[PDB]
Amino acid sequence: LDPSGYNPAKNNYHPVEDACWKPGQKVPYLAVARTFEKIEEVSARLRMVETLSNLLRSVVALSPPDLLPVLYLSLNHLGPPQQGLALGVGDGVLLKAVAQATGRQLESVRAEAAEKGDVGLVAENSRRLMLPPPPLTASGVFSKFRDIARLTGSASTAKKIDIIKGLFVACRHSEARFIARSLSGRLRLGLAEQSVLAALSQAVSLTPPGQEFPPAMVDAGKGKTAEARKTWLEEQGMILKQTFCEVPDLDRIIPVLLEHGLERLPEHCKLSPGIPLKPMLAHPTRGISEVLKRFEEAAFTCEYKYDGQRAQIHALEGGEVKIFSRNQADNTGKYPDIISRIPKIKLPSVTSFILDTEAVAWDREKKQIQPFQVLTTRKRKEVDASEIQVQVCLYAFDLIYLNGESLVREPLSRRRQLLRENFVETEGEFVFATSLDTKDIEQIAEFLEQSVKDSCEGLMVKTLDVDATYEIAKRSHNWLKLKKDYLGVGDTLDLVVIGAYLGRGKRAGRYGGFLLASYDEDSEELQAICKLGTGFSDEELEEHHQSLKALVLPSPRPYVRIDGAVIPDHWLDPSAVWEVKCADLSLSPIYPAARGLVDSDKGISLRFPRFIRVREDKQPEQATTSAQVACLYRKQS
DNA sequence: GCTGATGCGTA
DNA sequence: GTCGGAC
DNA sequence: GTCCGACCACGCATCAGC
Repeated sequence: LDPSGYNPAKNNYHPVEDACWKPGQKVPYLAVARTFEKIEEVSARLRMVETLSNLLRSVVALSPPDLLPVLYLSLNHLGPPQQGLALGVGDGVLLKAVAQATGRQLESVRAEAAEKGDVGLVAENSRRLMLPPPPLTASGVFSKFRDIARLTGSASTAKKIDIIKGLFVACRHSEARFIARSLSGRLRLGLAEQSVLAALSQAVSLTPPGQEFPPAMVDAGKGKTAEARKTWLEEQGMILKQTFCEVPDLDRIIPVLLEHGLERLPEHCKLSPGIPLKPMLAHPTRGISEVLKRFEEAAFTCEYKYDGQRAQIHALEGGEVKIFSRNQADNTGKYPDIISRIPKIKLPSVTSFILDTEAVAWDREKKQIQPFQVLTTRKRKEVDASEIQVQVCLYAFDLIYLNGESLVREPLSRRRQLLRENFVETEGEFVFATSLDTKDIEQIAEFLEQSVKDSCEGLMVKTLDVDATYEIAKRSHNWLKLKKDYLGVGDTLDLVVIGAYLGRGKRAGRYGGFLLASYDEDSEELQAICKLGTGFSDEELEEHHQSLKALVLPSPRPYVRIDGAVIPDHWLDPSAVWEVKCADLSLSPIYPAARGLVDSDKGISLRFPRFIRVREDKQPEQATTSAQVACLYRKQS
């Protein structure tokens, strides 16, 4: 019963006979590290989910109290999202911790990190007393995380490091690697919230919980054919997934799960205001072409695409209001002005609601929307409604809860109707999305032109009646986003490659990204405008490594200016011209491209740049000019 | 008390 | 946001 | 088509080091 050889990958896995801790005992972390180890070793999701489910099966069998930590460890989360825990541990610290844990120089082990592309294997390969401290447990290592996440104030980083040295010198075998990876936030397991859910639902279904030990019922799949066992699990699979969608808070599910069992969960775990839900999202479309096929025979509506923050507004019985972002973080304290205007936006009939809206930066003096970059300069922290400098206008466009009742399983027509009926527009505080419902291949295209005129990113397009319900389990991108840059219309740039960046794991070794530049005629310089790491195939990314290998330089050219950009690992004789696409342009505090052209102190950078195509026809001389770029940014009114 | 390095969470 | 890998 | 882990600018909050 040694865990150094534990194996949930095994075949005909017996939850008890194959475990590596006697029952009731605390689950070793090495089990987890092993599980993780056997997961990282295949690449097929369907294997990975069973191998996790094996660990879970045992955990449910022997040590039920450790189920929650084990799941949180596998998610690399610290707890429910709306509590806002955060490690506050970076690569910088994590390293200091490793260096102190082993001996070497900070820049020594730092070097080992940036050319292995992963701290986890810097951690463990490095050689911690004559005594091995007693071995790490999953409950403990979880609770050492939260301990790191609670420390704050002066000299908090010291204490943070100090716990990490502990964990490390107590690590055996591969633990020091997955511990290092979790704390760096890049667990990069291969399975996420979805698969962990798949594995958990397989595990309680295979090895049902609450059994008096030893459990009579170990594999509850035995009496079934393959076809039977498979669509059985998928069924239970969808029980857990959907229920979690409505209530995505493990600390409340896992108890209930354990007591009344999986199939009865959806009657104790009701969608309720006060718990942040993951919002519904969409999918791009090439144009009003791809529209009429995905939607086919179903009336749709058309809504403005708003360049703001999605905010999801919860209203309990008894007046407590809380406001949540799309990541389920609590944003209430961030928005006191909206907590105050609540009574002015509901009919006093309304006792409880959940609203799907989009907070946009709004100018009062001129009655017009300001772009997202302005909005981002709100204070996050505990505000006082007095000192708001950047007003915000809410754009409500759906309804999930109304007076005790969940509207999830009901069509958008209905959902919009009740929203139109119980809530009240007040211009530049709270309105409905500017809309149209219509099907004409032309008047739609006229409405987009008018939206993008209004300082909006494009058009949302939502089915009114067919499939137009909200349930984000069976799908979670079920409307369509008609942009302008998804279209031949989208305005690209041709920019110059002036350096390269070494990659991180899954791209460590090869070039991970590039720093690009625009040509400034007046000073004759190349000014770095942004970095680029998105959207070349692995093969194209070596086409580049082989066509830039000749051009590596030890020093920048003198006519290249990057200001406070990240220094490339490999500077590059300036030769390669790529076609780059971006959503919008922005006023950069660190990029010199076109500085002074549009603002006394800030050049311009690209939000969300992706690489499209190389341009062999263009020399660095014919790329986009900083003059042209300044003109581009202005064209965003 | 301030500043630079950076973690985190908006896009 | 949108990407490619690998199923 | 789905899931996963990447990539990016930017600004507020936080803390070590001065």
